Amino acid sequence: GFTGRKITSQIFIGPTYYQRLKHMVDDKIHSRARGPIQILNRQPMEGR
DNA sequence: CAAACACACCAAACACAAGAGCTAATTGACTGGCCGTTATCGATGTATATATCTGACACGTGCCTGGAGACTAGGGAGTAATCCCCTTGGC
Repeated sequence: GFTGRKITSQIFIGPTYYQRLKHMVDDKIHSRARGPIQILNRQPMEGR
């Protein structure tokens, strides 16, 4: 794609049926900096 | 015979079962006794609405008193003539 030179090996390309799972990235990314604390033991909370 | 320890067996518990990471949803106490507030039922009225009886005013009927009508009886009031007493009038 970049230079326009043929690829020495012959790639294997064709139609094929692909799915998409629900595991998006934005639903898993998480971070913390001195968030809310628990009431029993004064430690950070659990769960995104 | 009684006491020491050892062994095999039976009976009784302890603690562990990798690192974690994300998401969802089921549970949101309940009869009863009792006090405290408040809603309701009840009496004890006084105020207002209506019914009965009494009093004053009004229209109407009435009993009673006095007044009025037609008719009568018979005599009181009243013309027409007369006398002559007496008054007005006179010198």
